[PDB]
Amino acid sequence: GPLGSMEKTYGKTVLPLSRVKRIIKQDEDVHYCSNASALLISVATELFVEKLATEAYQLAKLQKRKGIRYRDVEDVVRKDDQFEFLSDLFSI
Amino acid sequence: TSELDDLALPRSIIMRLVKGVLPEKSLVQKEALKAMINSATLFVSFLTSASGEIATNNNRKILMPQDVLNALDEIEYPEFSKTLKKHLEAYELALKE
Repeated sequence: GPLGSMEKTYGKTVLPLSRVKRIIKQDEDVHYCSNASALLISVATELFVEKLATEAYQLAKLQKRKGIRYRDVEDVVRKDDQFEFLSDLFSI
Repeated sequence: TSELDDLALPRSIIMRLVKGVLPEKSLVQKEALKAMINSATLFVSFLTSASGEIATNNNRKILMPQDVLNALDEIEYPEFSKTLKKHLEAYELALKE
């Protein structure tokens, strides 16, 4: 175990940048996305996953469950404005 | 769905992000994790698109970090802004050294 409290290194993503860039590159309107931009888009994606998982978990906790099921994720997208952009994916 | 699967970010990295915000020993179902992996891909596209629009509106060809920060407001995730600014600050600090 570490001897002190946890210290985050900022300015890095835990995602593989090349993979994130591949998704970015699919956008037909973007001329070029800078590396700095790709890093921020990657970190926002990390934060997005954490947010989705948290809301899914809270739904599960309501029905006294310990884990996330597919329908927890679905019900989140069904009920929450912030996740409207996922409507097609989940066929709501 | 063939395209979503080819773009998908690694299952183990996404899983770690998911479990990082849940209590110890919480489980995450098969189709749930895949749901979130795919949602992540669309989020990349969603933020990228909104950022590209702001770049275009500024008659710029380069999508810049400030376009990403302003895109958060447009896609209504302004609660990510403080953290992204922190990463950006660190990025160009490290850069100049």
